[PDB]
This record gives sequence, C-alpha cells and structure tokens, in this order.
Amino acid sequence: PKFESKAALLAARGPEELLCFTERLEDLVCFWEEAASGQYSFSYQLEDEPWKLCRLHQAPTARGAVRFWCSLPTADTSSFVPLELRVTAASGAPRYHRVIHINEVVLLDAPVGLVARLADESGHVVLRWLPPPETPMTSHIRYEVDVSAGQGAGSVQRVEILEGRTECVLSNLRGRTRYTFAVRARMAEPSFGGFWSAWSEPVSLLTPSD
Amino acid sequence: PKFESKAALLAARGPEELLCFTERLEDLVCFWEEAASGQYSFSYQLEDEPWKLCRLHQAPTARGAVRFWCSLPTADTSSFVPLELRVTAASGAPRYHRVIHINEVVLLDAPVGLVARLADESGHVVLRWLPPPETPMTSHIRYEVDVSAGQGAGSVQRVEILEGRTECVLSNLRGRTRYTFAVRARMAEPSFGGFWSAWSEPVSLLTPSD
Amino acid sequence: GSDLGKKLLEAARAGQKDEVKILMENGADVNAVDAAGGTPLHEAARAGHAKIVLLLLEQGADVNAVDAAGGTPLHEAARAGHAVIVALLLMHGADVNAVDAAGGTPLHEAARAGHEEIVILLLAMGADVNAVGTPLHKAARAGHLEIVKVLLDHGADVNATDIWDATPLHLAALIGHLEIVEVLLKNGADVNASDITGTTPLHLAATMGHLEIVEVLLKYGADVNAYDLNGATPLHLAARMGHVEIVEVLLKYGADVNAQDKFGKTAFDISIDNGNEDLAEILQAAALE
Amino acid sequence: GSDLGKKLLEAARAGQKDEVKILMENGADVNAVDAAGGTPLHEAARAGHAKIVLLLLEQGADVNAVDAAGGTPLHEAARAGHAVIVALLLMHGADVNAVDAAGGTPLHEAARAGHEEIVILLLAMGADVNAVGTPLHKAARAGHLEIVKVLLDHGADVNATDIWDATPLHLAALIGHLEIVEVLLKNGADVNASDITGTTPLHLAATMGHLEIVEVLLKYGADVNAYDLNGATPLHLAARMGHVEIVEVLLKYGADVNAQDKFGKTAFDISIDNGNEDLAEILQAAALE
Repeated sequence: PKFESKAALLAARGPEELLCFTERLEDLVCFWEEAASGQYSFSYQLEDEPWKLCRLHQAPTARGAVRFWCSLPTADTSSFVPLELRVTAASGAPRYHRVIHINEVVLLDAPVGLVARLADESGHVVLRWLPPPETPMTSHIRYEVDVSAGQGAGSVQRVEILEGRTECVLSNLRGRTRYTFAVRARMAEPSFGGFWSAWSEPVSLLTPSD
Repeated sequence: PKFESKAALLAARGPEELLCFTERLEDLVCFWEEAASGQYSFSYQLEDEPWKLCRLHQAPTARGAVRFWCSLPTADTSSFVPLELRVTAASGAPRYHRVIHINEVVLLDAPVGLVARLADESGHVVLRWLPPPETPMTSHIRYEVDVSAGQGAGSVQRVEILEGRTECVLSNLRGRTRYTFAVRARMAEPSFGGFWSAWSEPVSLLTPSD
Repeated sequence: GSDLGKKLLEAARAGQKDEVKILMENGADVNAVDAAGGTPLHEAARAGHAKIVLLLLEQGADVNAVDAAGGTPLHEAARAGHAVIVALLLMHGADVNAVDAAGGTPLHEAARAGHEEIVILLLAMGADVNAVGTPLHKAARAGHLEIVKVLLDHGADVNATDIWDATPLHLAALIGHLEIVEVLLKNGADVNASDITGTTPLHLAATMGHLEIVEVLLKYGADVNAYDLNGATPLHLAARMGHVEIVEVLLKYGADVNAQDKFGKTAFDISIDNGNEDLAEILQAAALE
Repeated sequence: GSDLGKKLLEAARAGQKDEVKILMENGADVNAVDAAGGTPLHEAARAGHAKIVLLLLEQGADVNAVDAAGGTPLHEAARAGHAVIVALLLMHGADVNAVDAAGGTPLHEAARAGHEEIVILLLAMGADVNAVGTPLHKAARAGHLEIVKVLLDHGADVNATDIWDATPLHLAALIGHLEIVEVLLKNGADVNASDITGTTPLHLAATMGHLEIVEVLLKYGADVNAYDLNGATPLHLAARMGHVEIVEVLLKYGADVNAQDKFGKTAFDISIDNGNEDLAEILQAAALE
C-alpha cells in the first residue's frame, strides 16, 4: 500500500543492501531484494535479551528481483537502543549483519492538509499543514518546503522548517506568479535519524500584482 | 578619595545601617555612621575559619556623625561565601550582626573613555566606553546609558547594556538636537549583586538634520 | 619522591589519564608529595578525575593521607563536590570524621559548600551530625534549605550554639531564610533562645526587616517584648531602622510602645530623633492607648 | 502488605519525600510488594530519590530484594543511572553480581546504558568483568568509547565470543567505531578472528564501507584475502556494495583480483553484474596485471 512507495524510495538509495525502517516508531520492517540464486534465516538480538528469530516473507518484484522482508513485533520496538540483525542463508553462509538503532531509521508519511494564504503585503505567502497522521513526537519532526513555479521555472526555493513547526512564511517571491507548494517531513537530530518523507499533496497560489 | 563618593551614595540609601562594599573584588570595607553616645569591636567569621577581629578606624563627618570603618585583609577576600560580621560595643551590647556575601556588595568605579559617533543614517548614535579600570570579571559587568537633552528635556532614554558589552546603539532620536550621554556600571546577576556605579564623564553630540 | 613521582604529581593535577597510567607503569611512587604535602590522590580528588582515582587506589594509595593543613582526600573531594570519588574513597575506608587543623570534618565542608548528595553519602557512612564547627551553623547561614532538612532528619542539634551563643535559628532569622526558620521551628528550635548579647531570633528578624519571619516567630510564641543588653525590645530595633510594616505586626502581637531602653528612649522618641513621619504617626496613636 | 504499605508503594513511586516519611511513621511495611513483586526500594531506586532511599535502608529495606523478573534495586539503579543510590545500595551490601532471569548482572546493564561512573563504582566493588552476557559485547555494539576503555583497563576479555562466534572487535568493525577498534587492537584483539560464518573484522569493515577501519585492520595484519563460507574475500564484498575507495585500499595491501567465490565469480564479474562503471575500470586494470 503506502508501504510500497517507501520501499521503492529506499531501494534506489541502496540496491542489494539490507534496508530497515519505521513508519510510526511503533513498528519495524527490514527488507532486501536480490536476483537469481524464504531460503534465508532472520535473527535479531535486542539490548540484553537473547537472540530471537523473525518469519521471513518472500514476494517478487521488478526485473527478476525477489524481496524478502521481516516485520518485528510491537513488543520489541522500544527505541534508543542497539538492535543487532543477521541474515544467514539456508546453507549457513552470512548474508547481512547490521547494527542499527530503531530510532535512527524513521521514514514518516507525507504531511497533509496544506493551506496556502497570501500575506497583507505583496510577495509574502503563509503556508500551514499537519504532521503525518497518528505519529508521536510531532515536536521532533522537521519539514522542508518546496516552491515551484510553472513554465520551466522548476524548484525556486527550498526552505527548512524548524522542529515541530507546521507553519511557513515565504517571501522574496515574484508578484503575479502562480507558484506551487509542497512539504515533506523528517525526524530531527540528534534523537532521531532517517530519510525525508514523500512529498505532500500540492496546493497552488497566484501572488498579487507587483 | 574616590572612596568618599561611594560612601556618600550608600549613606543616603541606608542611614544608621552597616554598609559593606567592594570596589574591585580584591578588598572590602564595612562602615556605619552614628550620632552622639573605636568604642566598638569588629569581629568576623569567614567560611569554616575561626572568628577574627578587625582594626576599627574612627573619623568624623556631616552633622555630628562619627564614621567607623574596617578594611578586611586581601587574605580574607575570597568570594561566593557567607561572611558573618558582628559589631559589638565596648559595653558588650550588640550593635550589628549581618551575614553578607563578598560578591554581593560590588560598587564599581564609573566607566571611562566615552566615544560618541553618528550613524550613517539620521537618528542613530554609536556609543563606546571602557570597563572600570583594573577590574576583573569585565564579562559580568552590565551598564546603563542615560540620554539627556538640554533645555529642560532632562533624561529621555535609559538603556541597559548587556553583560560585558561596552558598545551601545541608540535610535529613535530627534534630528538637529544636542544630546548628552553618560553610562554607569553594575555587576550582573546572579553571580554578583550590588549598586550602580557613579555616572561616567559625559560626552555630547549634535545629531544631523532631520 | 622519585623523579617519576613528581611527574606523576604533574600529571594527576592535569587530569591526564593516559599520562598517569604511563608514569605508574614506569614505577612511579603513588604516595609522592608536593610542597604542600599533597599526594596525587589529593590532586586527583580535587580535579575529580574518576579513572586516576581508580588507578591510584588500586595501587595502594593512602586513602587518609594528610597534607600540611590536615586535609585528607575525603576533605578535598567533599569540598570540591566530586560525589563518585567521595564514594570510591569511602568504600576504601576514608575516615568520615577526620578533622583538619581547623576542626573541620568532611561533613563540615560538604554542608558549607551545599553538596547535597555528598552530605547524604557521608551521613550514611556514619558522619557525626553534631561534630565541632557545627554543619548546621554553616547550612543555616548559607541558606542550603534541603541540606538543613537532611541535617535535621539525621538528628542534628537544632539549638547548638557557637562561641557567640548563636543558634542556627539565630542565623536563619538574620539572613531572612523563611522556610529554614519554618523547618527549624517545627523540629523544636527555641524561639526565645538568647545569645550572650541578649538577642532572640525575633530581635534579628525585626532589625533586618524580615516581616513574614517576624510573623512566623510570633505565631510560635516568640517574646514580643524581650529586651537585649540595651534594654531594647523588637519595637525599639524596628523603630531605629524605620520598618513601618514590622511595627504594625509588633503592635498586633502586643508590643509595649512605651518600653524604655537603658537610654530612657521609647520607640516614639527614636522616631522623632530620626524624623520618621510614618512611625511617629502610628506610634503616637499607640502611645495614647 | 498493610494498607499503608501500598500507599507507601504509591508514594515511593511518586518521589513524594514528605509523604513517604508520613506513611513510614504510621508503621508502613518497608518491604511491601506490588503486582510485579517490586518493593518501594525498587521504585525509589528507579526514580532516583536519594532521601527516600536513605529512609528505606535506615529502616531495614531489603537491599537485594528481587522482583519477578529477577531484578534487584541495584539492577534498576544501574539501569536508570542513579549513581548516588547505586553507592548507597553498595555500601549497604547490594550484590554486585546478582543476575536477572536473563543472565544480566548490574555491570551488564550499566555498560549497555552507558553509565560511566556506575560501571566504575561496580568494578571497584568487585563486579565480574567477564560475566555471562558480556558487557564488552554491548559496549562495543553501542559505541561507548570510554566505557570500552574502562572495561579493557579492568581486564575484560578482548576476544570474548557470543553465541554467533562474534567478538567485540567484530561488533566495533561492523558499527564503524574507529577508536574503539583502535583500543581493542592495541589490547590484543585478534584481527583475523573468525565467527562461525567465516567472517573476520576486515570482512565486516569492507562490507559496510568503513574505509579507515579497513586501513587500521590492514596495518595490524588483517588477512586481505581471507574468505568466508561463500569463499568471498573482502574484495568480493567491497565489489558487491560498490565501494571504490575500499577496493583501492584493498589493492594497496595485496588483494587477489581474480579470486573466485563458490559461484566462480570474481570481483570484476560482480562489477559487470551490477553495471558498476567505476569498479569495472579499476578492477579491469588490476586483472591484466
């Protein structure tokens, strides 16, 4: 579903790597994709608890690429701690061995509910939006605003929004111009790491005459 | 000398009280003044050391007022600590008993070396000065700038300067006006307490035409 | 001690963990002494370097070594507020009630400096709550509220007196530490204890202009008309200092307006002598009653 | 326990110092237990309230009480990082090497959580540096550099192996903790130790793309052409992951370009399979030599 979007974003970042991520800090899926040769064992150790296993799911994709993934229980999703993972073949050869932190692999949903408004003075625009729905730690989410204009202007402005702030003020814009706005989200440092969310639903505005 | 200035400032604040102060954090004088009846004993205890005495000096002043004062040694001038003082008569009656902190009674010399300059735009003035000479903790000294104008304008502006900053920018001024500037100094909180220094040497400027 | 020994005093002071280990591995004398008869243990306790303190005690460093001022590393660690090191030292048998030339125990220094945890740690290992140069005097003076709470819970003498006849309540009253005065009073501090000068806590509070403290003392039964060696009541002292509000609170609790000191002066006399309009008006009214 | 007993469990948890004293003065059972078999001592150690911990131990609280998970207050205080309380508990005889259902000692928890001072304090009171569920594994994994330093100074096994055949150097290598790898190597960590999968530290470093670590390992004599159960050399792993710089560093130290894994694949084969321009150019050059 919405899962497929994020899996594709990551695959382009690190092909044939072991990509793990969290959507809402309350779960975790690790996955990889490979060619022609579950014939694999997924084991993990979490902070002072013995080594456990995870049910691998096998499904196809792309050009002959098989995607294996594991969904860890909500029981073992406490954050801020080393989580050791091992993928070992049937044959007993190693395949992957990582140490990640749960908190350091956050890929949130896109922000929603964009509302763009003109300022009382020409050239200024007020943008508001909503955090990714049903996400905790709204205070630690930082956003980036993209300002495009049509007709081969492309991306003109790229504005980082402070943590927890769902409000953006734009200036320095040309009057009488149809600009298009989107925002993405990411978890702020150093408590959390990860990638930018997919870009939000766009809204457009026509700036007044100057 | 310069001592007399500060003694007079304090006496007006608290008549018949036991006033102690430090000029440069490296000494201490306690003093009081009284009417018709050293016939007094000055003792002090400092932080975990036994009770010691101090040589009282007697000199006259004002309307029949005798001023007794004691200059503690530089040995017993370490700061940030309770310093217990007792003034006891010859007769053995109590007279004063205070607990002060050395750091909490700082009366610095006036700032010096005033330099007033016009800004590139009308109405703005740049003031610079020097910390009280031969004082430590220049970083913890805060200043206040007084802006007077002649001809019964009196004091128009009173501007606090941040700690350690010997620079002041003034705006909101009338053009074509002869304004007069002075600055005083004080020790910033919460590390230090005390009174405002005497006001500095004045410099004047005539603002440009607007 | 050895040439490496003073190099070790150099390195201990500097907090140079690597270098300390280097010099010791070369056979440095762990109990080398400087000009002040300080050991590397003294220096490491002063700077609060945990690992140096570990390496020294593991190599037989003298836990109760004394410098020329009578100070043990436990004294310096308590004074400098290095809780862990105080712990390490205590576990290795540091003397909780060793005393410096000045009669100071670690509990003395920890209480004066306001190191809460160290005072706790010292008390748990059996520090004498009522030793010489009383901790409660210093804590009361300094306004370490929580420390005064811990002191009292651990059984400190509420009415201990120094060389002046002053109790902790005298010091608390004087400095205007209201809560501390509260805590003291509820643990049975004598509200009308007198120093040798004939001063009660109420006298101090009235003189310094501590209005609420004056009220708290009065509620607990402080003598409104107690006299010092001047024959001065709180009302005399309040008058001299021009404390209007305090005069009113004194009046509420039954102050004698026409009490005469050993000069024969009333509070009203004092008001005229100081040209105090406000006091003279209220005292004049009170005198006619 | 008593009705006041659970009120005491209420109050201990809440850190309510006044209320704790109130309930105890009323005759509350100091060793009352909750649903989890936790005592007020557990709760007070967890929240880090010094004075409650004082009042409990002074009233005979069980220093080594165990909840249903095998946890002593020393475990919780070490886990929560309350240094003072750990000290208080230790002075009162808390068991340094008591173990929870999971085989965890306080030293295990303190090392994993990165509480430097507590690890020091535990070690000084004789915690077993090489007990079960090795602290060095966790410290290495987590990147607690100073803790790894303290562990090694106190004689921790540099080449201890878990259930996988993994040593601390394996974990340090994998996570890209360069200094830790340095410290480990200088204390005699086996550079060519193999887990059961035939992986050496160099294998991990090459695979994760940790260039400098690969260099440090190589300087200390790591086998450039060691093979895992795939018959894969570091150069195979580097190739698959597209690590150009690492391939060059491998080449510098004598890597076999035409080593074939159990698929018969060379690093160059891998490069063509991934369409890696950069690797194919450099590997092609190396193959002709």
